[PDB]
Amino acid sequence: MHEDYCFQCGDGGELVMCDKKDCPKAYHLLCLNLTQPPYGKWECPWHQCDECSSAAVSFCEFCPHSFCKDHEKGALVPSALEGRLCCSEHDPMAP
Amino acid sequence: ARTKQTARKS
Ligand SMILES: [Zn+2]
Ligand SMILES: [Zn+2]
Ligand SMILES: [Zn+2]
Ligand SMILES: [Zn+2]
Repeated sequence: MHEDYCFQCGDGGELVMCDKKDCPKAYHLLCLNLTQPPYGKWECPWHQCDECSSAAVSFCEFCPHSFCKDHEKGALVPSALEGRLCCSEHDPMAP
Repeated sequence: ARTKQTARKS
């Protein structure tokens, strides 16, 4: 129930897995600027707004970008893949 | 946190 590729860079390898309920995301230590897996239960960066410390309420489905209500305006648009939201790093026609 | 080992691409 965790993905087989790093949500930040998209490649496989050694991945640390998110502990937040229902989150399947996993990441390279290097992509998290870490040397070892965090100690104990860990919450991945997807749940925090890109622009502040608030919890995210809207999410890019293609990378860890996500946004609180204060910062969500204009940040995400539907993509060709079932309408799943994507941030400005992706081509919505081929996310 | 737990880690796992998966295959690299390309
Ligand atoms: Zn990575
Ligand atoms: Zn997570
Ligand atoms: Zn915010
Ligand atoms: Zn994105």
